[PDB]
Amino acid sequence: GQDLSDDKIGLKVLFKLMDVDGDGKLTKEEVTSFFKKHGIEKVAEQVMKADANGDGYITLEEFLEFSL
Ligand SMILES: [Ca+2]
Ligand SMILES: [Ca+2]
Repeated sequence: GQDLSDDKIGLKVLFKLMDVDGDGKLTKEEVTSFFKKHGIEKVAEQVMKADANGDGYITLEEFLEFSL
């Protein structure tokens, strides 16, 4: 009876999992470690150019915005 999690349940899980600090937001450094798994460095320019708020970190929302 419990409503499952949006099809993006996987993305949300991984993101949160990478955030052992349970802050709900990943920092530039974190974004590099997560993407590092692919060996892609472009993630740095993408996360820096995607940060319109210059907060230096991305929350669940942002993480879901960077997937395509
Ligand atoms: Ca984090
Ligand atoms: Ca941001």
